[PDB]
Amino acid sequence: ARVTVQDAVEKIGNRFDLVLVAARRARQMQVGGKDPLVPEENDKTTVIALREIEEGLINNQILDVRERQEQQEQE
Amino acid sequence: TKTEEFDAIKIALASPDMIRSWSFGEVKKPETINYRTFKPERDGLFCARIFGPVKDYECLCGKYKRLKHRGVICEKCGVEVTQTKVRRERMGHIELASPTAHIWFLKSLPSRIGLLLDMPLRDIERVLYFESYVVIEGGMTNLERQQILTEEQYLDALEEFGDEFDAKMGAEAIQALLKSMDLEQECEQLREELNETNSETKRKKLTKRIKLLEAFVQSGNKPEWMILTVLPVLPPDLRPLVPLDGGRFATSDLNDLYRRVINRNNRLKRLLDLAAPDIIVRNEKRMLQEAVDALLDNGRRGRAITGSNKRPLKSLADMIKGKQGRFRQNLLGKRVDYSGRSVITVGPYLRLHQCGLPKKMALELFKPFIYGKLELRGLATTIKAAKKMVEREEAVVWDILDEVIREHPVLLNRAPTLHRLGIQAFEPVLIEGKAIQLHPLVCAAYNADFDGDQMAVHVPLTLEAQLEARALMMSTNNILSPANGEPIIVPSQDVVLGLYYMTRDCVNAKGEGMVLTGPKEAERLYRSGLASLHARVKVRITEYEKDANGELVAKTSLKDTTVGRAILWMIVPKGLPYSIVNQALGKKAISKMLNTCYRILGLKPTVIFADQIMYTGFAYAARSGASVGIDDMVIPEKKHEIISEAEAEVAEIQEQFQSGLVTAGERYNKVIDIWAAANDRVSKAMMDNLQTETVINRDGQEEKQVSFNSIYMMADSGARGSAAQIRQLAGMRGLMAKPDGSIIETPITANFREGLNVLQYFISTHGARKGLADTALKTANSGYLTRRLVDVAQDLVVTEDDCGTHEGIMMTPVIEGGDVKEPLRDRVLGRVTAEDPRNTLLHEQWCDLLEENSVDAVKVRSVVSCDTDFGVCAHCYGRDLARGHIINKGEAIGVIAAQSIGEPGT
Amino acid sequence: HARSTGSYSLVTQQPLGGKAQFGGQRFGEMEVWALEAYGAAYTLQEMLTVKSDDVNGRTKMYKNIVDGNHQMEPGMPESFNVLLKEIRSLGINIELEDE
Amino acid sequence: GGLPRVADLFEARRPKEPAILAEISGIVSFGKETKGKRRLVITPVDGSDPYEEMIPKWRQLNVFEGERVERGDVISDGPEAPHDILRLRGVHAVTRYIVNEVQDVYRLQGVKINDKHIEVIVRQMLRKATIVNAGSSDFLEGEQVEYSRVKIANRELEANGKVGATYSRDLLGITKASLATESFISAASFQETTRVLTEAAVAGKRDELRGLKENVIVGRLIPAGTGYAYHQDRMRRRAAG
DNA sequence: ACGACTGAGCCGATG
RNA sequence: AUCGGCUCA
Ligand SMILES: [Mg+2]
Ligand SMILES: [Zn+2]
Ligand SMILES: [Zn+2]
Repeated sequence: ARVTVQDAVEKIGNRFDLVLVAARRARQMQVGGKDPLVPEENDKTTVIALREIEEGLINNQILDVRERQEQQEQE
Repeated sequence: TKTEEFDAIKIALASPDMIRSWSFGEVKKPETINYRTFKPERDGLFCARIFGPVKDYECLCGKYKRLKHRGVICEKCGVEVTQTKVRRERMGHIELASPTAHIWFLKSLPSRIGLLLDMPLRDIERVLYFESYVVIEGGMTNLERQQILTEEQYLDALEEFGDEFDAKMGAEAIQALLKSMDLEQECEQLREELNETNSETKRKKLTKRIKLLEAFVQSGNKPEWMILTVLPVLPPDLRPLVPLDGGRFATSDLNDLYRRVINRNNRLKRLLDLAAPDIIVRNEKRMLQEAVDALLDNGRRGRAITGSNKRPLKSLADMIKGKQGRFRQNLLGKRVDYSGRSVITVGPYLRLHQCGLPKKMALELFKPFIYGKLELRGLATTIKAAKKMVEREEAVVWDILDEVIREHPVLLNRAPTLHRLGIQAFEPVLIEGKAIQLHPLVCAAYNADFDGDQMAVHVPLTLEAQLEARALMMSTNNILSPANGEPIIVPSQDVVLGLYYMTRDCVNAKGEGMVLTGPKEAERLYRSGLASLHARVKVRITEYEKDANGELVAKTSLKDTTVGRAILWMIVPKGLPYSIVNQALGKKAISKMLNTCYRILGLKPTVIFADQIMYTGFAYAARSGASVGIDDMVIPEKKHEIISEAEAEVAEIQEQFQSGLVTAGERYNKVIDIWAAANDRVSKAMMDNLQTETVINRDGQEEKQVSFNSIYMMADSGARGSAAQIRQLAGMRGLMAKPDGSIIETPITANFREGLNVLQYFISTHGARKGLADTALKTANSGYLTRRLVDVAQDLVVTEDDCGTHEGIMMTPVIEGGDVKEPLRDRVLGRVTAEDPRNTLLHEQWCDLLEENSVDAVKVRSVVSCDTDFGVCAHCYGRDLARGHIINKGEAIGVIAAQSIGEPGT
Repeated sequence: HARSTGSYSLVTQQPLGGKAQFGGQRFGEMEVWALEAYGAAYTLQEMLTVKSDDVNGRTKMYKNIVDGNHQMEPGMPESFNVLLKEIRSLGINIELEDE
Repeated sequence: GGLPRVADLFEARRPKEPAILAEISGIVSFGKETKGKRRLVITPVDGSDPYEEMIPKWRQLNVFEGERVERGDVISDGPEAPHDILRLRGVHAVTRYIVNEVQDVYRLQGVKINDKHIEVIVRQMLRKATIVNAGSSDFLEGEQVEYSRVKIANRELEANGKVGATYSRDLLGITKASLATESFISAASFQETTRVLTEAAVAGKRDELRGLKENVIVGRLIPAGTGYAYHQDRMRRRAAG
């Protein structure tokens, strides 16, 4: 996502929750490592959050359900 | 109370013990500094034993140093050893031996004392300024209350009955007056008093008293604190004590006031309990209280003080107002970091999202981006070691820069930001120089032009800042305009002429009767040098239409288009019909392609396609060998006839002037219509004697062909050159006005191909030196108009999921007798409905399907009619026209509204 | 001209034109109009704190772009702390309520 | 005027020579005469029999000696005034008067502004209504129209304080409805700060940080755009408690 | 009776 | 830093 993000906007729905679904995802892959799924084409953690929306992946439904997973692995 | 997650704010009056709390120690002495060495004196306006020391965890005298003694309450120097920043928050006070009439509660009309005591304003001065007495308590001397008496008489009041009768003097009178005027009393004396003698505008003040009393004790204030019993003083850092350059001392007007004030308060104290000659005193309760009605607010009573240069002294008051306080210092006058500035230049190689940032600039911005992504890659051991490799201009520096600018966008700003497109984001790349580069299409979106201009250049930091700069502010969302349903980024100027030159029709150029085997053979037949961009020929085309669902539609056909036209079909992105480019495309009909490209397909290929027009526009613009020759400034053939037959039509009516078939006064205007007849009698022996001028024919012999003239083509393409401009250039200049307006006896005959008469220049002088003096206040008044308008409709947001009632406002097409502009298809567009679907959108694809019924009589649920708490319900509004979709819960409706009046307010 | 870090004027903790560097660019209210129109929530937060004013957080954010964290961590700009201290000494009570 | 034409329209001040819209419908006839005048009579059959009005001295009229006049007629020529039509008809053609003057300025220059943009503000102008009957505080006064529905939709039901409050209409164009922001923060950024920050002291006014101008100053996030869903989670905890 | 553009440049002069 | 001076968008 350098040219135009039109595919990844309407996936989550609007352009404001393309921020706080990608800000949260741009945060998770910057701190404690975290997995690069769709080939890390050089790029940076900026695009990656959005790039996971361009290939049928990251959403708010997948960031508030999988944060319960890192609360079932540390017991 | 500890945690500082603030939620709400409340305001209230200034009690004595309250302001004392904020204060830590009285500002007893009125001293600044010992003009020997710069140390804030003992008990002076500056002092550490009150406000804290002059450094970090240190003192004045010099035993406690560096850090150790965290909050060690010293004495010899006198410092609670804390970090000096206390001098930005801590306060002192000045206890007045005489109560001092506060001003903001008094001379701010209609007086917060006046209609709180049932009184005017002139009065309260008299006793407080010092001439007369006033009565307080109800007893036995027949003087009741709030009575007024000039000195002399009072002798016979405490010499008749006496004992029960109060009446002191001064501001003090107003003090003790507010003490005993019970408020369970005053209140319930006006609810059965508005019973019959009401009247209709005599009761305009009787309702200004019911509000002010009711809202007072129920907040927990009570009115004793109106007049200032004790005076608060600011912290030392804020009022800046700073000795600049030349052993010389820099301080604003704050200090000059705070002092004198105390110089009287000390003359006062030493003359309250040291013999009180009460006439020599009225020199003091006056002059002291006359300087606090100068500190608090200088210019109110009547331009009281001046500086040392006959110009007013600024005050505590004007530290908020005067457009330049701490209110217009949190929004407007707000300096920002991580940015720069430079002059703007073209960039015809760029793709839309691309700016051309000055390498220099990028570097001195991204410093703390590079330092860290250098230490991480393993090229440096500290931040400072990198501070040398950067400045050394080491090569590896620029390496990291390319991968930092990779996936890290920018904000680009032009003042005035009349609306919101005045800022957009553009993904830059590197380009060396001092100069910044940009797109020539967004030229129009910005208030912009390449001639002597400048752009500040911010940088969005947090992951969010970047991505939301990409998600919203970016240029890629802003192809359609906010204010209306037209794209703002259109083929401006030059890009245009290329396409006209290209597409323009013909019958003879270089050979004809050709066919081609697709769009590819065409390009061969040009750049090599085997044909020209003309020649009407039947051409093979593989247009792919869209299926109902999509998209198994691959059509084939063979149609008539010129060499020029068809070349560009290459860049027309597969999914598009052909009849759009089939013609002599002016910017007018070029903007079509976009608008058609946008709604048939989408956003992702309109951007690619359109930017790729721009290149292809300039491509044949230059190649053309186009120019502005004095040949193509052609004059109408018989110009010196049309002026001449109408010049002797002046000499025929003046055979009738002083006599009588027309009178003396009306002369001025009878010929003005026949003058103005020739105005556009010649402009149609010009757009007819230059419109289709060719006549040199290859194919046997015929006449009709569009002109070879360079200028006209601009007026036919829409490059630049209005059908009024052209006249003035090589036709008729015509009618001008006066400073008043009345037109001149002889409008201009000549033009700018031929030479002007001195008179003829000297007249026009006005015409344009009025029309440009307007522009001295054009950018000024629009900005006053805009702001004002934004400030009413800014406290507003989108709110509910739905507002639900069948209601609205009429739309029935405009007919001013016989002249229409916008009827049904492009006015009622987007309006949300309420009858039959009802409660569904009327899209750009819809009032097509509501024109075919012979549609009449409409009512639509809109913004005024919004049964919606505080905001705009969204489902009872319309559409976000800065997009091709329904409006969304978020985009603040208000800001945009007033914004869209500033933009074309220019 | 350019800017990214340096010094600030004592009172309103903001840049000053003169020695060391030129004038740092200004952010107006008609400029903020644009930020108010776009969803520029987080951007407008940095502007007024970690670029100009904030005394404990503008520079304590500095080493979150160096350290490779990329984050806000703001608090309160002093221009308000001035406005508060002016109003208290102008002659008013005004303060912050909590949860 | 010319350019400040635009200004005057949203500003709200009466123009030069207005008309006389027959305020109430019925058997409208004239009576009496002095120099060149005729005292009008408009008595509705229902309860309010009283009603009389008069006119200046060069108006030529289009209702002669008893014709079917309704809620007014296009009587005397000239540019009409703002305030009365809002009082008379309602709020359906009063807005279209705000639109069908301002626009043609741009339609001679050549600009469109899809009309609903004028509404956003006109709603922010038309607001600040004046209520009829004695309900919770005084006859006339200044209170928001939708606050009068925190009143009218509120009073006519629960509790034990039975006095309904049907609304009436005033126009406060920009510099008038602007003044009446009960939020000292945004209030003092564009008016004479004195007149509010002193009436701030008197009554003990607050500002609970709901606004846009408001949130900005304090170094907080805006309740709009991306900051919308943030201020959906913080303002909801003032009721959950 | 009130209300006074949006950016930054350079010089100068006294609280 | 307030004021004064003058240019370019
Ligand atoms: Mg220009
Ligand atoms: Zn000491
Ligand atoms: Zn609605």
